[PDB]
Amino acid sequence: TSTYGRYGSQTPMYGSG
Amino acid sequence: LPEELNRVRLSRHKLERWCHMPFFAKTVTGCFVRIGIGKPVYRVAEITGVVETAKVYQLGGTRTNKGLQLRHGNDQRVFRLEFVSNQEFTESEFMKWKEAMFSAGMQLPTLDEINKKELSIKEALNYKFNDQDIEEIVK
Amino acid sequence: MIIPVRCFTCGKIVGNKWEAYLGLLQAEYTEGDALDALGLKRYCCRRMLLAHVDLIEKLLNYAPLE
Amino acid sequence: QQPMIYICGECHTENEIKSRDPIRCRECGYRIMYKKRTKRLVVFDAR
Ligand SMILES: [Zn+2]
Ligand SMILES: [Zn+2]
Repeated sequence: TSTYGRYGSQTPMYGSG
Repeated sequence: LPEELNRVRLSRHKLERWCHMPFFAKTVTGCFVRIGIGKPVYRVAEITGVVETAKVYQLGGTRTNKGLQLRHGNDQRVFRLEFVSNQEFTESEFMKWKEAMFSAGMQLPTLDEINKKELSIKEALNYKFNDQDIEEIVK
Repeated sequence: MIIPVRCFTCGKIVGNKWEAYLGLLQAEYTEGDALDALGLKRYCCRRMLLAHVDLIEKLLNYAPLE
Repeated sequence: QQPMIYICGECHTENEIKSRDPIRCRECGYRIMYKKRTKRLVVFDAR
């Protein structure tokens, strides 16, 4: 239980906002 | 090598555990994160200081309004804790960061520094919270 | 606590009749005319639905979360 | 590498308690808290 990403959870961008 | 650089690469699932652990400006300062710019391009920025935003945003279940003083060689600005990538340091981004550091005049941190920095994380993880950190954490 | 599945004596399925029977009583049926509109003839099967007291509605008030 | 996870009373949030810890919730502050179901094999006879 250290980094269970399996990618990821849709990392939001900085230039998207 | 971008592989040794990933040991001190801070992923997204590790910040959530230390949103309220103190000594924060002493463990994370010296590691490298994979922050997002945006389209799938990324740059290796430098965790410089611990700043706070007046924007409180939720990261999954947890929420955190703090910032990160990141900087890619010379382009420095504020950052939030949601745009970081769980992706490891690739080759093109590792060489891009190498060129941003050779282009800025910043010395590349010696590998022994990374080796002495990566263990700070594992000691901070197995840290017994016997002092009054639970209380400030709930506050 | 929750309506038994079968009549203890007979064997007949009375588990599907508690909502229908509370709905008929809400409509206007008298309680003896609701019990045979559902199709319960023996008085063994009819006491399952008259005597039943529904506690699970009170036990559901103690939410674990939310 | 299993940290003995508890469920709070009033919060219903899983906490990690290792030994030599105060039993308190990681949020809201709660001194009562319960344990999670087992992972072993529960098999009943519908009987
Ligand atoms: Zn019967
Ligand atoms: Zn507590």
